[PDB]
Amino acid sequence: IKQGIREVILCKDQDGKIGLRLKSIDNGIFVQLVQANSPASLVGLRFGDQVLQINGENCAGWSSDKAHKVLKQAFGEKITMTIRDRPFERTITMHKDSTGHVGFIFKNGKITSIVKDSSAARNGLLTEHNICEINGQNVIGLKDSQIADILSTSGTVVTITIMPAFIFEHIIKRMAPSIMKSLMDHTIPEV
Ligand SMILES: CN(C)C(=O)Cn1cccn1
Repeated sequence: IKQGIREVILCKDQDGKIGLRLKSIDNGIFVQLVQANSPASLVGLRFGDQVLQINGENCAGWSSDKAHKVLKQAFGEKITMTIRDRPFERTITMHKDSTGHVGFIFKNGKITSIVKDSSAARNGLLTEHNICEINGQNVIGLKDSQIADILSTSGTVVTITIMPAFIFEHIIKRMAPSIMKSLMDHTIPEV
């Protein structure tokens, strides 16, 4: 979560796709989903990102349907976006015990309990929060077992990006879980 407003240059793929769905929240526009192997994924758009501008047009107060339209109407040699990095999210760092726990319970992405004397307790992890990312990798739409697998398989250090469930549930609505599971980019970023 960066306290900054970066700029990205997109470029439509061969099919006129950039691999993005946007959702209106509280009179801004925010990334609802990012397709793997897309211009959006390569330029490093993330779920949760705020789109402040598109081609120097402010997005204040747009509907979703309009932001999608805007993206169609555009000469895709170069589309230029202004992005505030995941405004609604925060990142916690944790360390595992000898027994390879960080110390919480979660369900459907949502942390539901913190365990006394855990690193999760020491670090102030909160319940009623949807897990968005682990060590920089989006996990949204995965199943809990797979998130466990990423956590079980992560180093001694774990890093989680969380979002308040109320806000999370309001972003993902109007989107069917299988799309989230199949299409939402869940890859380590390329370099
Ligand atoms: C932005 N929306 C809802 C649409 O563009 C729908 N559409 C119909 C034909 C081409 N696009």
